[PDB]
Amino acid sequence: VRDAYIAQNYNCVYHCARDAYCNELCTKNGAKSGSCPYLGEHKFACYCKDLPDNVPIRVPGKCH
Ligand SMILES: [Cl-]
Repeated sequence: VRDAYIAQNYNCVYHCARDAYCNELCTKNGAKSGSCPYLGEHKFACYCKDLPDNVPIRVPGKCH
């Protein structure tokens, strides 16, 4: 388990404005919770806590 910015194809984050959207997204993917931090390694993106190891996450590289 780990905390991280969840990703969609291909190596892209889920952009957001509200924590509620991210919490729903993260928990539906097996995480404990989720939020929409404004600043961070990836701005305005969903951040999940206690996410299952098999869920795709954002890694170094360009979203495509
Ligand atoms: Cl996903």
